Amino acid sequence: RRWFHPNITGVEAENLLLTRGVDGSFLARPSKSNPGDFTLSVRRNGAVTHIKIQNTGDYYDLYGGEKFATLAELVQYYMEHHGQLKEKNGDVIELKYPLNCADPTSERWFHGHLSGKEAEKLLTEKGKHGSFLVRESQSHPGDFVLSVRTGDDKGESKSKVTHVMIRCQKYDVGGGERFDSLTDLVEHYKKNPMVETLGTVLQLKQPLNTTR
Amino acid sequence: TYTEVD
Amino acid sequence: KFMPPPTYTEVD
Repeated sequence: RRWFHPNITGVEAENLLLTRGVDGSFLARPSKSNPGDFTLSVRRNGAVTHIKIQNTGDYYDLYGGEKFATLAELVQYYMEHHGQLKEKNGDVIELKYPLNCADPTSERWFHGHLSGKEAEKLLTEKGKHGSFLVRESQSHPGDFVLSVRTGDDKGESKSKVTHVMIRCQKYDVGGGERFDSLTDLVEHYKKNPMVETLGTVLQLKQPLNTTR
Repeated sequence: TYTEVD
Repeated sequence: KFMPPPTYTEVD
């Protein structure tokens, strides 16, 4: 399912396609205008075309044409059968180059899918003062989380671990400086430590690297 | 903006 | 014993 991007908007889709993509690049994503539907976003002629994907509950189609049991069957059909997809009274639209849904960084401090409870246990057991990692937010899909071990090296303290939301909408923490990359945000906060409301300084001293 | 297709 | 999920902390 490389070409599927779970947590993006139509504007994000355009950005990826225009930045990482070439003509013929495409991806699928959830519909924002019609929750439960899906959307095919395709790059052609330097621009991006969005195409509604109907999800009836029983099948998927493009509001016409062939019907499919799964979203992946639909997408694979149109990739495999050049000429089956076209603009009405328009050109054939080629699904040539899938735009893969990639992690926001390759740094080993990024743990991807990891819950707060799971992050607390890893940092508590394998971290020490100032150990940190970044993970996906489970309660805010598309956002990220900086989880940091605080205070002395003891197992018990309140949790030994603080979690700070990183908005992705470009990346910020709580409406401060906006960064073009997660790596850039982490670099910044390593050098200029954030301070929690209640007064602890969150120094990012060493990563707790994934063993994944 | 959505594009109608066949 | 109930254990709630960790909360997010405000900063800066």
